[PDB]
Amino acid sequence: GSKRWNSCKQNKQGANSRPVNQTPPPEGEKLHSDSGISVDSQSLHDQQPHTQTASGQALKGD
Amino acid sequence: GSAEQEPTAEQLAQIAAENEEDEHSVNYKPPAQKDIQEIQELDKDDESLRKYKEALLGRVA
Repeated sequence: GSKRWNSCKQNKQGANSRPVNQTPPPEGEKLHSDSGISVDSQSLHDQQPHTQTASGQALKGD
Repeated sequence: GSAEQEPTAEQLAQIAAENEEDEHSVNYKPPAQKDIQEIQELDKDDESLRKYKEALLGRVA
């Protein structure tokens, strides 16, 4: 149902790959463990901070 | 915007799992589908557009 934002599935969630990062628990859980993950306590390294704005052709395209 | 064998859209196909394998999965299985958490939470008060590229740019990090 249309309760979420528009999300691309194409047909497969990891075609000869993986969905996100299927790996063993590093130090503990992620939920309710350390606040500010967005920007209030922005971590040194974990994501791709490659640009601040304009994701190519308004969603993805390069 | 591509049309060839094994296209870049086949990595970006992960976008449906990239968010839903937290908010509909940490309730059903332990924290193992995503060792990181910044990739999904980017959608909130940081960068609601970088997230859609990460599913191709760096699936794991």
